[PDB]
Formats: sequence, structure tokens, C-alpha cells
Amino acid sequence: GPAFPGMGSEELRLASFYDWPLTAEVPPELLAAAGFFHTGHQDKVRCFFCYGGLQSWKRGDDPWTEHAKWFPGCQFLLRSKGQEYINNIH
Ligand SMILES: CN[C@@H](C)C(=O)N[C@H](C(=O)N1CC[C@H]2CC[C@H](NC(=O)c3cccc4ccccc34)[C@H]21)C(C)(C)C
Ligand SMILES: [Zn+2]
Repeated sequence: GPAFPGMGSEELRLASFYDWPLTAEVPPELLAAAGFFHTGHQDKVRCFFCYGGLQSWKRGDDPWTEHAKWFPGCQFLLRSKGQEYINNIH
């Protein structure tokens, strides 16, 4: 099961980005879709399922790509994107 079931909703995750500092650079919509919510501190985000945290986002970073790069064992990532996608990033 998810590490943090309470952030399993994409809409709740999107709502968490109300004070996101990088709107143009790394869209909240893409982050939320990729399982991430904003912790509220700097640009630190975390996946509701694997609880993997990421920060220091660069402009044009792709949330799904970063998810697979750093947390390839995440089952939310697997269910959403499939194994071929994860394999191709690694
Ligand atoms: C350039 N793209 C970004 C998304 C990226 O690759 N981020 C990386 C990144 O955040 N991580 C790589 C794998 C993990 C391990 C440590 C990094 N996580 C963190 O530093 C972190 C993220 C979110 C909340 C946190 C709260 C308290 C401490 C740390 C922390 C994360 C980077 C190491 C900072 C470069
Ligand atoms: Zn995850």
C-alpha cells in the first residue's frame, strides 16, 4: 500500500502546490500527476506512494522521469507508467 494514503488523490496533491516557487519551470500539474505533493519547504516534494523526496528542481525537469530515475521501485510509478518506461530511463 501507499506510504501516505492521504495524498493518494491527484487533486489534493495539486492543491498542495498553492505556494510552489517554480510554476513555469516545473509545473505543479505535472508534479501532482506524477504522484508528488509539495512539502511546503523550498522546492521539496514527495511521492505519496514510495515517500521518496526530491528537491533542487531544474527548469524543464520532467517529474515522471525524475520519479523513475531516483525511485524505480515505486509501485505507483509502475502502475501509472509501466515497466518499459522505467527500464528506458535506466
Ligand atoms: C535535478 N533534478 C532534481 C529533481 C534532482 O535530481 N534532485 C535530487 C534529489 O532531490 N534527490 C536524489 C535522490 C533523493 C535523495 C536525496 C534527495 N532528497 C532530498 O534532499 C529531500 C527531498 C525532499 C524533502 C527532503 C526533506 C529533508 C531532507 C531531504 C529532502 C533526493 C538531487 C540529489 C538534489 C539532485
Ligand atoms: Zn513514488
